Amino acid sequence: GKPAGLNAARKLRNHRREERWADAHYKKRLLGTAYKSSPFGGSSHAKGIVVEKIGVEAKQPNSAIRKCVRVQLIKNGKKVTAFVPHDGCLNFVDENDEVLLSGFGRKGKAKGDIPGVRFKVVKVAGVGLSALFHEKKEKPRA
Amino acid sequence: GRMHSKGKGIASSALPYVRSPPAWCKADADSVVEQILKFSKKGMSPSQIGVTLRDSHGIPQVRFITGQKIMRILKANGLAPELPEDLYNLIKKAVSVRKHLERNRKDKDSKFRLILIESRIHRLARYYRKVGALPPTWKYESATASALVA
Amino acid sequence: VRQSVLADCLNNIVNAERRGRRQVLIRPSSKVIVKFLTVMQKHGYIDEFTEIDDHRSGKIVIQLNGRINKCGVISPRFNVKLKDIEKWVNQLLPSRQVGVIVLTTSRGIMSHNEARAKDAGGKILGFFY
RNA sequence: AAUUUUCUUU
RNA sequence: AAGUUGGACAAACUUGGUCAUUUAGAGGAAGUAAAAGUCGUAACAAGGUUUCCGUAGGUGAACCUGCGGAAGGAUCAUUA
RNA sequence: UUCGAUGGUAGGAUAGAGGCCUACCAUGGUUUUAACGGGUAACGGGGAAUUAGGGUUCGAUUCCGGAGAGGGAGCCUGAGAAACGGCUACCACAUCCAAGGAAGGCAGCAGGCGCGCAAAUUACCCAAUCCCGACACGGGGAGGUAGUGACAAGAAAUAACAAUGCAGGGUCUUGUAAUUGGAAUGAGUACAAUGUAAAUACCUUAACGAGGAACAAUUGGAGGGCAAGUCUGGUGCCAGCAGCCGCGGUAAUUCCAGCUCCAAUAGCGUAUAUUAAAGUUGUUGCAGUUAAAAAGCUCGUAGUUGAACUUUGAGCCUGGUCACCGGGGUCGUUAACCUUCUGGCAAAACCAGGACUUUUACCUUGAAAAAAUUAGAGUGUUCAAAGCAGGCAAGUUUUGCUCGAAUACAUUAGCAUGGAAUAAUAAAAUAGGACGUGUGGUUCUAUUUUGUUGGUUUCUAGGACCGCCGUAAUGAUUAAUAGGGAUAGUCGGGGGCAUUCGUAUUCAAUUGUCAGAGGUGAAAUUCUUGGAUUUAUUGAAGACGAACUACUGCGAAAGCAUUUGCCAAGGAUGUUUUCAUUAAUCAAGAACGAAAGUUAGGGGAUCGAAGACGAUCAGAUACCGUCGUAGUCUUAACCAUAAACUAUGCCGACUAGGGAUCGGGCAAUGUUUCUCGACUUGCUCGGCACCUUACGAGAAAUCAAAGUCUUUGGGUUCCGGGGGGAGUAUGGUCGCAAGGCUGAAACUUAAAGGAAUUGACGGAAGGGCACCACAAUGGAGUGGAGCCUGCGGCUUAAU
Repeated sequence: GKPAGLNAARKLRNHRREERWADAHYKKRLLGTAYKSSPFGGSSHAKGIVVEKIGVEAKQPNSAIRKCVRVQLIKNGKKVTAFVPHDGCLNFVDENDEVLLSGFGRKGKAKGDIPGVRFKVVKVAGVGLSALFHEKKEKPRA
Repeated sequence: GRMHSKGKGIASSALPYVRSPPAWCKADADSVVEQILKFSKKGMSPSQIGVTLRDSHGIPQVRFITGQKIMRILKANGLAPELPEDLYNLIKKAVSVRKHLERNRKDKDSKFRLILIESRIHRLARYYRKVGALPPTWKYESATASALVA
Repeated sequence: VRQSVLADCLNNIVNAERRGRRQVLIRPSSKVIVKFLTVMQKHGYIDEFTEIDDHRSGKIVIQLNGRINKCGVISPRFNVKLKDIEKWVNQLLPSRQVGVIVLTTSRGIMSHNEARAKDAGGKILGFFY
């Protein structure tokens, strides 16, 4: 079973220290992967430039076009994939719009049927989504 | 729980409650002490001393009449072997196994048994050096084990 | 090999009590076992016990009367201060009124309540309720 | 002896 | 004072070995995901040669075979 | 450890110890209790968040300590600096240049650029706290105050009194008000007092200041989770919604428009980090037979854990909050503050005070201990976040009184007092011993005096060493249903060596007649009137020990099956034998380790990887037949894994009834066969297992352990944290090689998996039913011919 001696504190502490690496949560914190190879170095949001738009296909059992775009980060140089939440915004969003990218809400995991996408766009041209949609704000003449 | 085996035997001797000299006996204490000395000069181990005295002469337990263990009697009267009997028997068995192995090198079972005997000898030697029955630099070498026995 | 004799004694006693037998034979015996049993006796959970004095550790025959649920040991012997008695009671005892924790206090083997009265901690031996 | 295959749903 | 001779601390530069991190490259070999491809059918029934493991060989492929093991077998069973 | 790493001597330097430095002399110091190296997106602490407890995370930042002033290095001044709003040189930058040169450092207060998801005025003042100086008088971007915001905490605008009929209710009361109207209205507007260095603000000031755009509350959701629509319109697996399950293919309670409802509220959502849930890190408190997980097995040192036993109980005095409890002393069991120093009594001995643990761990208390912060006592910031004040006192106005600003948390670690239960080591073995106003001796010192320092003998008082004197009860815990060893009879398909025997297979020679022989579902390849096959005799080769052979034995496991002999060893049993804790489990390190695989030698009968053909099939590359190389055997070197299984680590205690079996022992005025054996019965120990049952356990299959676990703790190793990636890549290590050991990350995914149940299926089995099934030499037929008619296809205008 487990050691139960009064002088086995070192043995118990060492075994717990070795075994805690098997924990998925502890490993993801102690490896530093957020600052080592992750697209986001712990940042909640990051600015980027739109590269292109990709029509990803939904997985089973759904079937639709996800209306995604590809965005190149300006502070890291890593090319990632972005998801536009609403409908009819890919026409408004053109190349080089200075978009803002954030997480999806699954702690960096793909949400729903969208394959291989982990980020979502929040602002376009520095004005914010759902503002130009309701015709409250307008895209600057850039 | 055998130290080097899976056996769980409990065979042993159950000494009586009466820790007294026998009710019907004429051992006379000192006569038995000199008798043990005579047998020690004859050259038999203390286990053989007790076995012969119990089986033939009729004294159940020697310490009951003498007041001390037979090893204590031998040490007090000077006939104390340098090597303890149990360690001497273990080393003699190791020598016999080593001789068998050197004449027949293919006995892997004998090699395994020699490893067990070597471990038992070292553990017993460590205990005896710790308690003080042997010099602290006692050590155990297979080359001189034959001379140690003889 | 045998490590603690109190654990074997308490395991045998609780096994006999669960089985419903009115007697149990305990071997080996010791001073710690004796002090634990008299503490249980003065608290009323265990009836008379006869210590069979052999030229060995010795045996003991215990008369049971039910009314106990479980008697166990706490290994290793954790050091229990006065402030930790309440935490141990909440951790091990069924309630604040029913249950006894035995501590080998420097004054002697005693229940947790009278150890509190004497204002002296020690090392935890076991419990019974 | 010999017997391979049954698209994605309602 | 200007100036002179030695000593110690000693920034900094060229080179060589070592450590840590980061970063190109002609080319090569992998995994990872598919609304409705091509080849055949290995496994799930005795899956139609019972299955699996270790090892070795071979073949377009699932895979087949040799040797030794297991039933997680399709037998808890022939006392005559 | 060179070029100081560890220590000694001497010196130098420093304000000062010190390998800080130097010369010489020795090789030393740390480390599996993790030394050293590397990483840290690491200043440390008081502390903060979550809160059953235990814990986890954070802490640049209002307090303390350290470092820095772009990176180093040196130096003057000064008590105090290796100072940068002091200096000097190099390195990287910026600047005026007349081209000779000059000159700096905002990680200070403001402000600018850039990196950015991410964070403010180029403001006023020394009035309060304090600091500096020659000093009431000066200065202080320390500090106080204000401008800016969505957020850090505390309080609260968007209302409300009636007439009114309907739904009402039971003569008292709620609601829809295209209704009125007089009320209390505060946000603001102004002004006055107060506030303050000056102000702003707060408080406070009359007074102006709503009849509806009054001076319009938002944010999300309305399928489950989780609270609130199958309502009306638009699209139709498309747009899309959607934290997961999941909705959408013309009836969409889940897509977008309207209506209404639900939750919080001047706030709500989203993205990320973290905490609780997570009993999915599990010391408390996980799990390992089948879901992930017991090393193939054994030895073995660190590490962890370690049988019992050495003073227990009874009777008092006195004083303490409630028949009760804690605390101090005693006498006898058995001698009752051991021993020492000092003071007294004195025949050694006694009393009083101090020291008093051999030596700890442990528990209790005390001391000194930063504040804030946490808990928390008191107290009218209108309550509160607050703050540490404050109060008396309406009838005199009295130039007064009165209080508080606690306490704890803290104790890791150090110091001290008290206890000696729990866990340890020696108290003396060759007695190397309490031995002591004891019989004798020697070494030193003067703690005193012979007049003062100084030199010797030593009375005197003290420290230590040498042989003897029994003062007296002169000294060794039992030997654990622990262990080791010995002994006696046994037992074993345990190991090795030598030796013996058995048939079978193949082959070889010889003899007898002849036509097929092998093989297979069917065959087919192949060889056979040159004698195949068979029968008969003899011989050789290699392999293996059939039947006996079993819910039987042995070994640590892998494994071990012919006879005999030899050698070493082993378990159990018997034992009034021996030692006495010698013990259990293990990192690191080692032994053995099936089969297959490798290097050399021998041998190669049978089988047989690769392969060759011959059948089956559409394709057979395989399953089938024959032949057939490596291999299958063995020796000397290798490796080192299998479903190496009981998918179940080792040691120890307890737990229900019975019957078989192996080894040993005990008992029978038991049986039998020419002193023993065989058989029968009962008891017991140690194994292999079995049947029933479930006090008990599990998710169940099931389990005498997988039980004694939410009532969770006997001890100790190995191993797992959802599924793929992946036992892959890289690194290290061993191996001639094959390969063995150790062993990730990115990314992807909402499942993977285990047990069991009901259907369905099976080229699975067992019972049966059927001319929409077959058998029967079945009867009649159809399809083959021509036509009636129907269905596809063709054509047309519809066919």
